[PDB]
Amino acid sequence: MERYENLFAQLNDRREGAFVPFVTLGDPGIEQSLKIIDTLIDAGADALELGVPFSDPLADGPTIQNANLRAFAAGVTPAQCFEMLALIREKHPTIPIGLLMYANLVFNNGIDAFYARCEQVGVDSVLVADVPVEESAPFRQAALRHNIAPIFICPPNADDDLLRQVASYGRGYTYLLSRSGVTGAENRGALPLHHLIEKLKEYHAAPALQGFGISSPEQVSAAVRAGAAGAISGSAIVKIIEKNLASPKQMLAELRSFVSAMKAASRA
Amino acid sequence: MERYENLFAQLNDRREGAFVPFVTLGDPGIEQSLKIIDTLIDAGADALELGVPFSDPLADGPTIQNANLRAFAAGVTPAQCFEMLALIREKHPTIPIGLLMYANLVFNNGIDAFYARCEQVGVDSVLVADVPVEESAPFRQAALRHNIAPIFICPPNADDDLLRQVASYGRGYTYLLSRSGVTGAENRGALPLHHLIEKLKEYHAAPALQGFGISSPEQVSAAVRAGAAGAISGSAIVKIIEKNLASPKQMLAELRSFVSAMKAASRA
Amino acid sequence: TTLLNPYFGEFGGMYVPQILMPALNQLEEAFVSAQKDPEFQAQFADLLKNYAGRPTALTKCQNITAGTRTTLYLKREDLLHGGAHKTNQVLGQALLAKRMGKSEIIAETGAGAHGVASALASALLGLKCRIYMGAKDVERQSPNVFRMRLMGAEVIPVHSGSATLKDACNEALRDWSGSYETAHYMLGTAAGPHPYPTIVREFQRMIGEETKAQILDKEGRLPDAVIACVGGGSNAIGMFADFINDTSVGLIGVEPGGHGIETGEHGAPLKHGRVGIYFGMKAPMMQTADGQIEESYSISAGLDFPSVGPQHAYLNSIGRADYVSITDDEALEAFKTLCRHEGIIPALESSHALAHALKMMREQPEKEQLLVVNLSGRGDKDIFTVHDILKARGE
Amino acid sequence: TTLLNPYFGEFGGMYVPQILMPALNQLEEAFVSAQKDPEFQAQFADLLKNYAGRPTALTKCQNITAGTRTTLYLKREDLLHGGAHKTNQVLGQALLAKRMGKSEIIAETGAGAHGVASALASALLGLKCRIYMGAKDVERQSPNVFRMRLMGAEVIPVHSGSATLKDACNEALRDWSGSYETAHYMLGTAAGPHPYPTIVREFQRMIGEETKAQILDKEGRLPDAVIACVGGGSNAIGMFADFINDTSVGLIGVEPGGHGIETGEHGAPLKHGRVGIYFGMKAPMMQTADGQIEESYSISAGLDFPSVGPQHAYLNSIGRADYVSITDDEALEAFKTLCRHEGIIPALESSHALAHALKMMREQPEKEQLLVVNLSGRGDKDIFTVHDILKARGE
Ligand SMILES: Cc1ncc(COP(=O)(O)O)c(C/N=C(\CNc2ccccc2O)C(=O)O)c1O
Ligand SMILES: Cc1ncc(COP(=O)(O)O)c(C/N=C(\CNc2ccccc2O)C(=O)O)c1O
Ligand SMILES: O=P(O)(O)OCCNS(=O)(=O)c1ccc(OC(F)(F)F)cc1
Ligand SMILES: O=P(O)(O)OCCNS(=O)(=O)c1ccc(OC(F)(F)F)cc1
Ligand SMILES: [Cl-]
Ligand SMILES: [Cl-]
Ligand SMILES: [Cl-]
Ligand SMILES: [Cl-]
Ligand SMILES: [Cl-]
Ligand SMILES: [Cl-]
Ligand SMILES: [Cl-]
Ligand SMILES: [Cl-]
Ligand SMILES: [Cl-]
Ligand SMILES: [Cl-]
Ligand SMILES: [Cl-]
Ligand SMILES: [Cl-]
Ligand SMILES: [Cl-]
Ligand SMILES: [Cl-]
Ligand SMILES: [Cl-]
Ligand SMILES: [Cl-]
Ligand SMILES: [Cl-]
Ligand SMILES: [Cl-]
Ligand SMILES: [Cl-]
Ligand SMILES: [Cl-]
Ligand SMILES: [Cl-]
Ligand SMILES: [Cl-]
Ligand SMILES: [Cl-]
Ligand SMILES: [Cl-]
Ligand SMILES: [Cl-]
Ligand SMILES: [Cl-]
Ligand SMILES: [Cl-]
Ligand SMILES: [Cl-]
Ligand SMILES: [Cl-]
Ligand SMILES: [Cl-]
Ligand SMILES: [Cl-]
Ligand SMILES: [Cl-]
Ligand SMILES: [Cs+]
Ligand SMILES: [Cs+]
Ligand SMILES: [Cs+]
Ligand SMILES: [Cs+]
Ligand SMILES: [Cs+]
Ligand SMILES: [Cs+]
Repeated sequence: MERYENLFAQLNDRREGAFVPFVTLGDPGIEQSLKIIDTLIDAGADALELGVPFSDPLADGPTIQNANLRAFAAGVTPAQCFEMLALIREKHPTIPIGLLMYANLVFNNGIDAFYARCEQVGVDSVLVADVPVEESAPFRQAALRHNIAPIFICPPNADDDLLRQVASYGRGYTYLLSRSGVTGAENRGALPLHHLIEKLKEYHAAPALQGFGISSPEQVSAAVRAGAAGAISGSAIVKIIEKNLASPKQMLAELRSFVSAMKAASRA
Repeated sequence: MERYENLFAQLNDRREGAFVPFVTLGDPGIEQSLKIIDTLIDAGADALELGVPFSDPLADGPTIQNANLRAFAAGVTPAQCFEMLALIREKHPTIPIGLLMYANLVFNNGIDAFYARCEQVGVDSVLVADVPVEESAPFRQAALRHNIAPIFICPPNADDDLLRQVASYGRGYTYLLSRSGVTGAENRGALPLHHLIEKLKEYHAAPALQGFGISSPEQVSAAVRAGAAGAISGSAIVKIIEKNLASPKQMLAELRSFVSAMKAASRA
Repeated sequence: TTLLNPYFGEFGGMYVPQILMPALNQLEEAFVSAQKDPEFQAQFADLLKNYAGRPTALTKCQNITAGTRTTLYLKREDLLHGGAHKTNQVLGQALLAKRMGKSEIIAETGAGAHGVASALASALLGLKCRIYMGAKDVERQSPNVFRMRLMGAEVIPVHSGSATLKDACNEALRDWSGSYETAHYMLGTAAGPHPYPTIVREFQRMIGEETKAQILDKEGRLPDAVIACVGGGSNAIGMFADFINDTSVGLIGVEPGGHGIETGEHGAPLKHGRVGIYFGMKAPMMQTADGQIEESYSISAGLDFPSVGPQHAYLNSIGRADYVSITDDEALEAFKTLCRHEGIIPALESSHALAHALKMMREQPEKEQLLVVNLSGRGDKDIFTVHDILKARGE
Repeated sequence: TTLLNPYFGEFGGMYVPQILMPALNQLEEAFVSAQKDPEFQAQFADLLKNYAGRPTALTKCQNITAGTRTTLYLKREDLLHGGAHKTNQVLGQALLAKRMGKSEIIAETGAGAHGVASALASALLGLKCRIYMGAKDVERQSPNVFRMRLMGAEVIPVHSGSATLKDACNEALRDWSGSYETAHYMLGTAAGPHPYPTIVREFQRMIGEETKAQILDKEGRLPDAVIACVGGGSNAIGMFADFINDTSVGLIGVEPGGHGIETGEHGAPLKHGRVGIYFGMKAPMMQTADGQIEESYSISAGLDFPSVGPQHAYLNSIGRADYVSITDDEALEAFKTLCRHEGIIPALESSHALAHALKMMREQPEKEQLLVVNLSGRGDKDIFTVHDILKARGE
């Protein structure tokens, strides 16, 4: 499919950026996770980034570490995550769905088989957090064979070679890292990224989404103003889950208002 | 004086051996110590061996270690011991009095001065437990200058050279060690000493008293039968003190009966 | 693009977030440069000899092989300053950190030996050192926590996961990913992403070099086998490296069998795991059917790690090196045996290697064999653990 | 009659009960015989090199002398197997015990270092070892009690007197006086009756010999001074011996000043006691006016002894060696300083020597001086004591 391509074309026409929430699949349970995801979409999410619970998520800070743990406490497995993805795609035919994976979960039962399963359930992209460009060949090849966009990271410390590679190899979107470090709302990115955004555009890279540390509407606007095609927010969203575990109703209300506000910031 | 010489001549005429108790001066206090010593004499002691409390009595086992400690708890000093010796000699003009000393107490204020003080108070012999023959020269010289008998040890492991030296250098009596080890009634000497006794006699040594581990009348008789001139008993006596600390009356009664019995064993 | 081959056959590579690739490339370049730099080599040599105490003794142990045709030597890394082989490569990596202008050191530790080595090298060479240590390991190897703090290192308990070595590794990597401009990650074993397995081997290879020279001097020939415990792989590859091309010499690595392989409570991924990707490398892993990384187990904190360095996986695959396991109980017996009969108190890690050597001897007592065990550390850190175990046994 | 001179000037001799003289004579004869016996020497050399790890490093410590004209080297006896210099002479005396047909060893210990050395040598060489240790020292040096028991030695707490080293010495001597036919008394310092001060020096003298060779190699000249702590005298005389005839070389021994000399709570008899007779020797003693032996005090169990070996008293009397004191607090600072700035954790005993060297430097920072400190042991045994002290200080 072309879900990202269609989204960004539509967004460009409305002169707006994308707001893309992250959550962990099955946090804090399967049923509540599914409801959470419906709420994110109803509140205006342009795409989803969805994490599969992994034992050792080394690119994630405590908030998302704890999301993983909650999912595991509910007994969530990769197989159940694929069941969920099928249910999400069944309700929402057009929304781009990207997975956040760690390598071992993709490699575990065969790389090709993993991407084949993604295609079957209607996933649009896969980002493998601990696979740099240098190791990406079998992952990106398998992705493309199964019509999945391989998501590459453009870090703030990217040289020209890396920009060219990420521009060539990637599809769907380019992930523009706010900062060094791990996921978390407590650390906001301090570097201006305008130079990287322009270079990506020159090399015809997939449109850029900025992620890491995005927790406020202002940062969403700033990414778009800086020339990025939108922004991803994970820890900020997951914090609302964590805060409201005991009140599922107030959880959804707070997620709705937050996503609404974040999305509105992408409109200018 | 000639207190030992007179004693052994008298004993030889009555065909008997000497019984010589040991106690620590000032155990468990000065007054009680003085009474204890009078009781030992009244009960038939032929001579006394008297210990001056020393901080580190390395030839003594626990029983006599504890005697030293009790004396120290009563604040007994070498100076007070000399006062006691004067009081004992004042009551008992003929009994031979031997001191059991450790070297540091003799060396402390000058060797010559120590022996001079012994002479002044009427002591007859000094045995310095941690001074072997090899180191004895200044001690034995000072003793003889002040009419004090230097007491030498004849151990079970004595060779011929040592017998000759002990025979030549010593006066008063020769100390015949029962066994290796330290003082104590719990370990009885296992070696027959008849060969050493005969050699001492051949070399004209001072008469031999056997000591260490002598706790029963039978051992007193056996020493005399073996050719020794008598026996010394320390720990056995001190045990009676220790057992009866809370009853000074029963202490003296028990010391009297024990000494009586031990002395009677020396009569044949 | 790299200067050196990141793989040993299928195993190894650089499976880290993209953010960390410049750091790995910088480290590789600095290593290649340093290896050609006589001044670096001389400084490194100076520290090894005059500070750390190299060369270490090779001790012939007579009592424990009596009545057999085994001759057993122990390579005495337990006498190195710090009390374990960990010191060797820490000195080299600290010099690389300085070469790269880093002022801070991050290290993981399990046994606390690597933590102590990192702290002492940082104190000597003017680096600010922070150590991640699993809370379980904090308790069972506490002597080491004291040592690290006295030398001015920050020690950070890790309560996540199993609260052991794996979890400390995770935290160290997370930290480095946000501090690499100022902090060098002083990885404590021959594992993780390239170039660490290569660097750690090259900075540990003096173990085997010295062993070879010592054995030749004493015996006029090479050993039949050299034997080392395998936690992540550093002491073993340090012993093995100089013998790899001597095809007659057995290379035997000993993984922890924990409560027994069949219980699943062990640390033996090389022989009982399967290849996966974690901690920056493609390597054998203890993992679930689903591809989640398992928790390992060993009585010995230093071997309690659910993966293994890639050069070991490679040497196994081609049949050049053989890998076995030793249980908690077997290691405890070897510990007791060395204390009582050779007067050497070994680390519980090293006790696994010793246990296998003793088994080689006992199983075939009339087999003539000349063996070397890498005695990778001293067991001071373990005396309290071992006491509590023997007490509960009524020994 | 003896083969060798039992005295150093007025000090020394053989002030033991007559019962023990044959044992001392036998020991002296065996020593004189062994010193002429190439096979004994070769066995001893073998153990020192291949078992104990000699020669030990001589480390130049750069950080702690920065900004001064002091160059300071540490002789690294802390790297010897067992963790202290005590191991050297224990190996020699264990070989003498075997030469004399003894099957049992008696030893005293305070710091537990001599106890551990005695236990390890006994395990290796097939002797049944019993150790006397003051109950106070059992607690403050507990790591060592664990070590001794694991190696099969019997450890006997002594509750008498101060329940420290003196009291352990007393018990060991009492024991030997009743067991000398089967047991060798492995006295742990250069003190006690002849021939122990002589034997212990000769079996420790490799410290100074190596130091001299190492300093010449590195500096092309002898040190201005060598500095060692003095408990009973062994590590210091081991360092001093080979330099005695080099009259330009300062010999500085450091006694424990405890809470301060003026408090009377110290272990500095050589400079603040007076000559007496105890523990088999005529030597300076802490003693009362009346001639009772005092109790000593030091934060360091290994220096907590109220007398000193006679060769030190002699070398002092003639002005060849100088003796000073260092308080608990000064030693603690030196301990902290070495941990933090050189990454070496020294024994609290050795910390007294270091403290004096640091004072020599700090008091006269523009004085050019080349100094060696005998780093007699590692401080693993002290880490708990030091923790509790620094905790109570709110550090
Ligand atoms: C004496 C001794 N002997 C052997 C070993 C085994 O480690 P090896 O020689 O590297 O296989 C250790 C490992 N000790 C660890 C674990 N170190 C560690 C292990 C695995 C991953 C990261 C680590 O820091 C430590 O942190 O000190 C040891 O201390
Ligand atoms: C590291 C270290 N460094 C220096 C010293 C000081 O002892 P020195 O080098 O002999 O002066 C010690 C002393 N330690 C004692 C005391 N040993 C001891 C002391 C006095 C009498 C009998 C003894 O057994 C022990 O028993 O181990 C030590 O451990
Ligand atoms: O808002 P935050 O700070 O929680 O960040 C949310 C990020 N979630 S995600 O799936 O985009 C994401 C993207 C990349 C990650 O690692 C990598 F860069 F190494 F690839 C990890 C998570
Ligand atoms: O009956 P026991 O076993 O208590 O022995 C009593 C001994 N008391 S003593 O004064 O004769 C005495 C005699 C000699 C001693 O030591 C020495 F032999 F080394 F000189 C110690 C005490
Ligand atoms: Cl984690
Ligand atoms: Cl759990
Ligand atoms: Cl960060
Ligand atoms: Cl005593
Ligand atoms: Cl008291
Ligand atoms: Cl006895
Ligand atoms: Cl290879
Ligand atoms: Cl490949
Ligand atoms: Cl470089
Ligand atoms: Cl090189
Ligand atoms: Cl501290
Ligand atoms: Cl943490
Ligand atoms: Cl070599
Ligand atoms: Cl060669
Ligand atoms: Cl040979
Ligand atoms: Cl072979
Ligand atoms: Cl082979
Ligand atoms: Cl396999
Ligand atoms: Cl096996
Ligand atoms: Cl002399
Ligand atoms: Cl003289
Ligand atoms: Cl001989
Ligand atoms: Cl010689
Ligand atoms: Cl035990
Ligand atoms: Cl006792
Ligand atoms: Cl040398
Ligand atoms: Cl020479
Ligand atoms: Cl020079
Ligand atoms: Cl000088
Ligand atoms: Cl001079
Ligand atoms: Cl003086
Ligand atoms: Cl002083
Ligand atoms: Cs593209
Ligand atoms: Cs006579
Ligand atoms: Cs053998
Ligand atoms: Cs392992
Ligand atoms: Cs200097
Ligand atoms: Cs002292």
